[PDB]
Amino acid sequence: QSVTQPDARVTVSEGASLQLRCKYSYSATPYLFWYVQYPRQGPQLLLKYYSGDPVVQGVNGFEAEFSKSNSSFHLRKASVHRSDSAVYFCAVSHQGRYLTFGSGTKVIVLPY
Amino acid sequence: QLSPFPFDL
Amino acid sequence: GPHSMRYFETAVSRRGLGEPRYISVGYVDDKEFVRFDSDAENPRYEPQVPWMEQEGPEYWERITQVAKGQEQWFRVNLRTLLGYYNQSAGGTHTLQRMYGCDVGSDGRLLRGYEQFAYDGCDYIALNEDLRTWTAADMAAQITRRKWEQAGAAEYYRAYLEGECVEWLHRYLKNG
Amino acid sequence: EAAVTQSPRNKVAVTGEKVTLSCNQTNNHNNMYWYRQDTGHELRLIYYSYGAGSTEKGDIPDGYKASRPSQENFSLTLESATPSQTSVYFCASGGGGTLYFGAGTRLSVLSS
Repeated sequence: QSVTQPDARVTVSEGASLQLRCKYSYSATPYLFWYVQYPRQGPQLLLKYYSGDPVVQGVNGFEAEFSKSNSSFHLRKASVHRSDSAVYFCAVSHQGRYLTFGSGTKVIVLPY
Repeated sequence: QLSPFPFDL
Repeated sequence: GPHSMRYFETAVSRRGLGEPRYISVGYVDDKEFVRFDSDAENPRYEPQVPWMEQEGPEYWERITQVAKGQEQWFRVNLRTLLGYYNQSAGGTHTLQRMYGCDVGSDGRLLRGYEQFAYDGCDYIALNEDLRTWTAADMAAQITRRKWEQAGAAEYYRAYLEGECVEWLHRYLKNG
Repeated sequence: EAAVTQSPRNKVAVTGEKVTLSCNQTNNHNNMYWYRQDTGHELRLIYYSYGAGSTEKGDIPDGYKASRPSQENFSLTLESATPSQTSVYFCASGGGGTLYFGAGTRLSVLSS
């Protein structure tokens, strides 16, 4: 499968740091994206990586790091809020013609 | 391998 | 030593005579090695030199699928250019795309290309910096703004700097 | 991004019914997509379009038909609704690279 999200669910305390793992097996040029889906909503773009600085910034204090050597595009939020609770999807472009999504990670934020 | 699909003009 | 790989894709519209004729030709150094023509019986990428026989059927399959997509890109974008240039849908028009990579003696990228031409005139080209664009006229300026906002440069640069170079050496090793 | 709108937002269909899902985008994007999501997790591609007149079978096109009469409208037809076609359906548009999703169409099938 083109992209793999090794964890189906993750739990973190409010104000703690979040890492969401993503791995890709896509052999061609990897165009990578993280999407956030809030309950009863459509997936919204967080950030993307095409080329250049392997560390890219998204909306809402999200950042992700591209690593060719580890074939990963791990996601980070330094300090999570109650409202970050949602499902997160890693995606890889299929030869630029459309996106192939990962299975998705559900994030549960435990309030104080 | 070829270039990916181009952007919209 | 230095080397190059280039692809040239052209589409010519056939006003009320069917869909555009789409041709694509690849060049290694300056010799044709691969070709696709939509006008064929079974349109698919075809080895133009005997050393390209080395690639398995997956290669050809996958590479043929790209062409089908490109054909579609060309029909749509031909119609949008009629828009920008305010022309009638009854005349023949041509849209060309050329891209590829030159490598230096150390095997690494010398120059990347990604550029387009309309009716034999320049339309838009990626500069040598692989970050900025040169627009030939008013209409291409529309494309330039869009592409500047959407990170088009970084997208083509990713291919040109990596895969393009790697496949070039792949083909050279076959040769 | 909020320029993609789907119709209807919520449907309960009856088995055997012909159901048409409609998508409008004012992003001036050439590429439009129909995905479906069953599990609240993976999004699978059904049909997509490269522009007006273009129609392309995705990974799971069976039982579906699509129409792109113009650049802004991309419709998905279920010829004869089956219970397995029960899902959250998401339209998307793109001018290259990233994709922008609609809010979603919740489709329920009643066997009466």
